[PDB]
Amino acid sequence: GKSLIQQRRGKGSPTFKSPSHRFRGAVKYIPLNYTQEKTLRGVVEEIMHDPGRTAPVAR
Amino acid sequence: MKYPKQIRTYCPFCKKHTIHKVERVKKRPRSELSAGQRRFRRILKGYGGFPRPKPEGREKPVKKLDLRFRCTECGKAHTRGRGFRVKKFELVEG
RNA sequence: GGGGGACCCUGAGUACCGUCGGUUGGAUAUCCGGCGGGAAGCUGGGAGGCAUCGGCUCCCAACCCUAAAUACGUCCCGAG
RNA sequence: GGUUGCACCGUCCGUCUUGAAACACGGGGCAGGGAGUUCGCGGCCGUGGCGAGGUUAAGGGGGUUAAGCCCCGUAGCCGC
RNA sequence: CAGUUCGCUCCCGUGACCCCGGGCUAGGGGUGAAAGGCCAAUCGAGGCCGGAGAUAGCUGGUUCCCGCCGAAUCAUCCCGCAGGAUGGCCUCCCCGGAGGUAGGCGGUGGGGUAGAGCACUGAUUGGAGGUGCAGGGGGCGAAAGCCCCCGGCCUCCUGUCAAACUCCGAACCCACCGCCGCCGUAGAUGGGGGGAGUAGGGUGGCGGUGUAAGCCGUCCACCGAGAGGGGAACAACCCAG
RNA sequence: CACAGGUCCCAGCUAGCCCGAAAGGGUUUGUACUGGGGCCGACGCCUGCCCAGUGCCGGUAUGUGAAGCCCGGGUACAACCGGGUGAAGCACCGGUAAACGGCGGGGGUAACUAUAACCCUCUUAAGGUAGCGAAAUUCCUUGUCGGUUAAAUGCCGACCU
RNA sequence: AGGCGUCGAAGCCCGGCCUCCGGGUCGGGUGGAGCCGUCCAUGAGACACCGCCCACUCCCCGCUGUGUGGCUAACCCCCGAAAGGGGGGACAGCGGUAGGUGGGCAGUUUGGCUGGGGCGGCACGCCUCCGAAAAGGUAUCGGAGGCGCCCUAAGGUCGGCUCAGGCGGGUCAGGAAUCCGCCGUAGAGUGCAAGGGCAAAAGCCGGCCUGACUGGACCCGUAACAGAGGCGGGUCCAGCCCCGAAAGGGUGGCCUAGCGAACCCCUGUGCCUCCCCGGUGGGGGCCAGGGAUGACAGAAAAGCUACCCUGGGGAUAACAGAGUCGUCUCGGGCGAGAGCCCAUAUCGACCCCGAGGCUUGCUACCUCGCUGUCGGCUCUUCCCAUCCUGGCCCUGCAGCAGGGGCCAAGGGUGGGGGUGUUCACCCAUUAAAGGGGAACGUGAGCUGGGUUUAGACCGUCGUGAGACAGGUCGGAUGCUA
Ligand SMILES: [Zn+2]
Repeated sequence: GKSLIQQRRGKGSPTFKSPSHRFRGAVKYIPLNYTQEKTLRGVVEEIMHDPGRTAPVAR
Repeated sequence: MKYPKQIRTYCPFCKKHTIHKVERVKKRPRSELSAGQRRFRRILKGYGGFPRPKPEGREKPVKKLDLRFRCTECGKAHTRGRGFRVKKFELVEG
């Protein structure tokens, strides 16, 4: 027999690879060493639309 | 068929007619120390398909009688001719 | 260069055992590898085609090197 | 000897097939090329040597332009 | 013009639109708005070289001349039925040394086919006699049983049968013996060794089967493997090898 | 074929599904309004019964159940024999059908004629509900009736065997 | 049969205790000297004493595991260049081994005969009768049947007896219970099919037995002639026995069916053997018996292909030709009759004999290294068993018409509706609107609607791939003579 779509997705071909170059970047917290025992204040500069996130992003 | 439990017949060891008791051979399982079983176990190991035929449901409707007659004077057993096929075998005191 | 000694030394996850896979004519008696165990060590140890006990015979592993007789012809001489 | 006429006779070649002129298959012409070979084991026959014995293998010596030629070689194999 | 082109006609033509340059996904793998479509004129597993001169019981081919002899398609076994093996039939060589028998006559035995027949087994038309015979139909009687018809069962007469019937029974065939004939010491009968081919047969007479054609066996005469002379041409028919 | 829409399944992240010999990796610069896996297929009205079978999921008191381990016999040692422990899986029990599928068959009636289901007997897990029906599904078949034609194996409407 | 007793005992009281609360064990104390059978009962007797146990349970020590809870220090996961911090945690991961699940992925198998193949059946292993042709042999998916067992007696022997059916006579008693007489060639029985054989028996009734045994030889059949593994059968020698007075018989069933190689394994028995020698455990070998291959002279084993491919086959089907004519079309012989009488104006039962090759079937003779199908259009030609036109005969022929038949093939035999249709049905005309042959004439003349590939839908069948001589939409027609 021939392969399934799920089987072919696991090989990482460009047909199934996520286009992670047109996105705004990963959304992760600042490293925990800054946050532990200290409080940091930030200012919101801009709110943008991330192409693939299903949620707006902010700087 | 009904068969006597004891019969007077020739004894090869006593070289005369004596009383013999009739007994049936019991089929023991294969011994693991025999050369054939050793070869079978050796060739079964490792990768590969099954190396021997596998008959399934192969048996005659009725089987021959494998009887041994034991002399009551010397205690040794022998055979009497070839086996015969009867579905019912009843040893009676007749 | 020869005799004697009562002292010392002679290779370890090795030999070997069980099991699994491969390989072999190697068959309960070939060799290699994995896994779990694993000694003696000179008052010592191994082999002798199933395993053990006694005798007898042969030998000293787990370190290393070694020409000649051999295999081939990208080439040469010579020959059919 | 070349061609042609007359009388009578004659339905091509190869092939499978019971059966081919076949409406069964291969067949435009010519020239060259083209198909039971080698080894090992065994059965048998034609001939020749020795003979209760037969025969050497690998190899060695002599000689030679040379691998030809001469002698040795009892391991082994078959037979008794 | 073209190993998918040309003309007329037709459809989309702001969108899931068309096209270009740079890249990635590689063969039991890729890719697929899913047709087993597409992956360089190749796709129900691409191409190139290698294994490799793969294998087949299947198809085709197999090269000079004369001389001698000269088949078979029938039995048993095989996942055997287009193929093999053991035999039968052919050919070549040798040993051994006196018998051999395809034809005929007579004899000693065996047989159950054709024909015929009913004596067994089973069928088969009518009639006559006997038997109440566990039968049925009526009349008939309290009840014990009668009277007939029909039916059944035996004997006889009458008219018919049999591949799975035989009280009988040929032609004919087979076994053995004696003789005639023929073959054989120029070596038969027989024995040993080498090499095969043959396992699709056909026509014709006979038997079973079938509406018939045909199918299946049997007989070994002819074609197969056979010229010449005839049946108008003809495989098989006649003469003839 | 695809499609927007409907519905079902798995997964709280070192997850679920998938590539690979391994190392590592795709989904993933992702986090249930998400990622992955089926089926139906705009829209309107609806989507009935069945878990006995085959699947899947949960449990598993009990039986069976390999190696290993332990006990007895045997072997001056083993091979070998008997027994105990015995996971998963089967056996067993329960849920599950927008999971694969299924949704029958005989007699007589209510004879205010004849003929229908109200009705009584085997029978299964249950006996096809709303719809549609000579249908791209109907063998008999060119079914029967009505319309279309002078003439209809067509087409349309209807009946339901 | 005594043992206990200052080596301190009955009879009194409470406490803890297990417990079928039956009723037993035990610390302390009033207590200061007695307690049980032995005797009989009890299927088995001593709470007389001395011993080992067996049934449940607990606890003290040591060993062993299984599960549970907790910990960090191996190991893992995150942050960070690092330092280090955090989270999980002896789990997970990894390595080895053991069982299950496992078309996700592979290698394979899915037999043969066959009046093509498939379905069916087994003619695929044996026995009897016919076929079968009077020695032997002889085939078909030829005809009629049986076997894959059973019997310790249904086997061996010896003695005695005679069966089935029928007739006549008998208490209940009758068609049929039991008994007497006669006829009675087997018309019965012999385990089971059929054939053969059996009457002082091979049948029936009794006595005694196990020869249904051991070691061997030769021969016949399967399988003629004419080769054979395995198997079956016959004639004997020896041993030990059975029956009988003896002769004589007995190596299963009166004869012909009831069954099976190699390798491996099990059992019996008594010998040989295992690498320098000896002992032990174990193994190997020789002889005998058994476990089965039914496709029965012996593979272990399911399907689709319409996406299909290859080698072939007219050894073999569909279209067409050929043979045949059961069937089909068309006639004939006889005459029961029906026709008011009257068989023959007309119809003609039951039977019997034919012609044609225009329907279908049967065979498998030519053609599978290709002879392109149905229908329609175009075009040519032929037959007569004549539909009309020409000429006649019979009539249950008044005329007009009809029914039946004869000669006659020059000419004609048309247009439309549904359907791919040929055909059949229907419509309006017409003198009539005939049936057939020509490779079911005619695709190097046409068209391509049906059929018969590759796409797709519905219904049914199948677990599935899929299939349907079931419908449905689409689906190529090459040419320089
Ligand atoms: Zn004895």
